[PDB]
Amino acid sequence: AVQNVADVSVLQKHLRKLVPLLLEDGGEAPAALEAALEEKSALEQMRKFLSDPQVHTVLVERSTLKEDKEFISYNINIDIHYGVKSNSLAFIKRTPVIDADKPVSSQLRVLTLSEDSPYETLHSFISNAVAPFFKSYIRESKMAPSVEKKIAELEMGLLHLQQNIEIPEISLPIHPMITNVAKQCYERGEKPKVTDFGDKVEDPTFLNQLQSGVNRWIREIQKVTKLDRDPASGTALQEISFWLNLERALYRIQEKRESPEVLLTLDILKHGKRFHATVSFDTDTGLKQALETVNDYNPLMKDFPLNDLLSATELDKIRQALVAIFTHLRKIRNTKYPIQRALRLVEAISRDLSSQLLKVLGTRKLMHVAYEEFEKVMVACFEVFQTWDDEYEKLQVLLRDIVKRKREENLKMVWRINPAHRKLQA
Amino acid sequence: VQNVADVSVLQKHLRKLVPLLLEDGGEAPAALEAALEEKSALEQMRKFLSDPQVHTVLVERSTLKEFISYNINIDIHYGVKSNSLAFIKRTPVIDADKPVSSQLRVLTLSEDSPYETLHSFISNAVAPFFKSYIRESDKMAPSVEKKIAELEMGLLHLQQ
Amino acid sequence: DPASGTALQEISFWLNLERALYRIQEKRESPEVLLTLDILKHGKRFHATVSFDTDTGLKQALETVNDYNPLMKDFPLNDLLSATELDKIRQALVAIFTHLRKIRNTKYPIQRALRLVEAISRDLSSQLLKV
Amino acid sequence: IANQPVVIDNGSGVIKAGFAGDQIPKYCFPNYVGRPKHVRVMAGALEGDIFIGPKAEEHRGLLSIRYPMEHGIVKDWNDMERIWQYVYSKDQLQTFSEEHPVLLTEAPLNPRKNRERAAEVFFETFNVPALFISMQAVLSLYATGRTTGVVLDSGDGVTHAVPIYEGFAMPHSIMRIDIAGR
Ligand SMILES: Nc1ncnc2c1ncn2[C@@H]1O[C@H](COP(=O)(O)OP(=O)(O)O)[C@@H](O)[C@H]1O
Repeated sequence: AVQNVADVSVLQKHLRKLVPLLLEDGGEAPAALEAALEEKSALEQMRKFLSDPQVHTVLVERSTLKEDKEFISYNINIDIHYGVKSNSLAFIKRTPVIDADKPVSSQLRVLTLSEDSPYETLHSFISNAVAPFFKSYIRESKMAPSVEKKIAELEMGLLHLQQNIEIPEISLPIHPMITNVAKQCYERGEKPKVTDFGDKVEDPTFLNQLQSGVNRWIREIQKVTKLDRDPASGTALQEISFWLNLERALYRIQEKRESPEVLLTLDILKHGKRFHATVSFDTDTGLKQALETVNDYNPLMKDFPLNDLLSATELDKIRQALVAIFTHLRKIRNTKYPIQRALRLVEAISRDLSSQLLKVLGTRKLMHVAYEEFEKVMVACFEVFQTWDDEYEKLQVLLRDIVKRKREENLKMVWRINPAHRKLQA
Repeated sequence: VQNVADVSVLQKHLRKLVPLLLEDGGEAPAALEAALEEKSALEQMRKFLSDPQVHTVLVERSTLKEFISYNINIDIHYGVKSNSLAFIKRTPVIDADKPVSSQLRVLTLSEDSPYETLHSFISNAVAPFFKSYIRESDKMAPSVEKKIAELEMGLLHLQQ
Repeated sequence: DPASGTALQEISFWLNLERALYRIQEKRESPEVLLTLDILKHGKRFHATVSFDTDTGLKQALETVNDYNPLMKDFPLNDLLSATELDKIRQALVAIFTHLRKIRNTKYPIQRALRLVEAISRDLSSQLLKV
Repeated sequence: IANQPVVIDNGSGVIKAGFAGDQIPKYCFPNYVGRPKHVRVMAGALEGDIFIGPKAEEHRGLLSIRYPMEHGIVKDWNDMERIWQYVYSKDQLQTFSEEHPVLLTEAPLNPRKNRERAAEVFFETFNVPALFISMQAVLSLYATGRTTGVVLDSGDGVTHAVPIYEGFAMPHSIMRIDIAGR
């Protein structure tokens, strides 16, 4: 219920008096701010801001246009969009419409959206104005525990966004009372024993909650151990790096497994004669077999010469690079490499070969040279192609004897490979 | 990493910024002058501008009994009738010769409950900013946008 | 009102009632409140004691909320309100009705349950209108 | 997956239950259901109608004790539901019937409907993750540790002998009469 919808006068004065303090080194309202406020579009944006009850935000940008040394002009829009040369700003109303006979600033939620990238912008505002604020509000005391965790993992998700983790690394939560007990032993320096709970060890609800936590831990481990995607999905480096990520990530799961706190919970369930969660912690979790297959592919994934293929623009560099990569790949005779996986691997190798050759033909200006230079380049192209054919037949015979030494079955293995380079060869 | 930003620099921006966000324009009140001359607050400005492990500082607007009680507390807390206003440093190094206002991030925190308060701030300005940015211009960006909407929904239900 | 209002308000409603009554009973079972009752019983002012042990609907309230709690514990209606994918809305409908299957052990009012289903449909039409 | 299996030993006279791995059954009480006989007059009386367990045993004078199971066969399923529900109450287990697989003892030569409706009761009202109905003689020999031998039991409503050979309980030698303790 508001009968006094705020006049544009107080808002424009609030803009002129406050906004330059954030858009300058103190300073006053520039002439471009007055002309930017008197923009018919800006006036109707602020009028839709002060009149429409559903409108909450508005953007007051600090455009710094060059060669006018740079000019200072202001952009006003209700839509919020990030600028790279500008100190944008956001005004949120606490009310649906402002009653200006009180502080108009106390009915505005001035949030500064400066030129810092939105990733770290949201990270800064969350970690420094939401997590301690809202968490202190829950400290003074439900959706709130979930909201709390979403604050934490949302801001951490911005980090996952930036660094491109690609693999979920989820910690194993323990019951809080056990953490208080270990905290009490931590105040002294004593190792928190199993029988510290005493009578609490051989109780029903206690062991019940312990198995609940361990059961969720097993699901957290299995969430990422059995994970798999299409081997040809994405480029070659993506799949190869994906296997590498799985290797180090499964080692981190082993790290979370080997902590003494988790072992303390396991000791609780063992001392309480409950063998289920204890044996299932290693058997029901496929972490052991996942780590052994990871270790089988671990030297194969470390020191991969794909960079030899990255900065190779000369076809001779590509010749020697192709032979080098395949001779390093020759160690798949001892690590059980799959058939279809190797074939999609080969097509991924041909994908990057094609990409490199595409830019090579781009930087060649081949449609203007003479037949002497074009003939040399032509012969070099066929040189690379022949290195592919004969060395690929050597890899074929390699996998043939691998399947012979393994003696598994008579599958319908497709060797009718149409790679990414014959498309240009024809 | 060249110098140390004195308390007086951000004191000037506080005495010139508080009237247009915590007061009704004009001059920094007597409570703000006493709060800015507080020895505790002096240490808070020194640790906020010259100590890389202090990301926050908050300038709370508390009212008790119809009594003005301003405060400068680095740790963020909530008072029922506290129309807080914080200063958040973007970068771990704040300068004095350079503009101190173009190196920080200012943010109010009204007397409303943090449910609708943080829902209003985050849900109203974070979503169009982040969405308009990533829908212009890496891996888990739309799912983290989904997480933003989930946090938004949780605060919405905490409010109603 | 089980008829109007959002379904989420009802789920949160019963949970908040359990919290209130739980803290209430812990305040009641404190030795200080017990000793006040002991003093009144020693003073034989039975009006206070009998009225404290039978007039408050607390004993029946805890019973009723604990009978409704298994249906009310972890109701996944937020999933409809979570994703805009129509398949996610369908999966949410599936999980919600399988969670509503729990009425066999709750003795909740069937009429209130029907009104809850209609509130769910209000959420359904809301989410679909949104998407 | 679940927390831990709950071994609920039935019996026409005394039900016995607890979690698996336990040494002795921590929760044992008679398999009867007592509801009051007299008239509730004074306020502040024993609230609630159906009583099971120690409270039904204590105020024994008021109740009109009946048995829902006789000769290892359930006669009333409602009282059995309340008994099992009582087993999962705060007085006996303080758990939920959604995180525990259930081992269920059962006497031989009983009708199929016992296993069928009992399974419906568990997997539907209780929604247990896993149910397993078994004999009783096989369990008694497993409790003694040896493996081949007959088992002579006489509980409260049934009595039978099962010649067990290494676990394979010979189904063609299970004599069973209905003259037991009760
Ligand atoms: N000391 C005793 N002497 C004789 N009979 C007893 C004694 N103690 C218990 N009983 C009878 O044995 C029965 C217990 O058997 P029970 O455990 O019910 O077998 P089940 O549980 O397989 O039915 C009780 O009904 C009781 O009547």
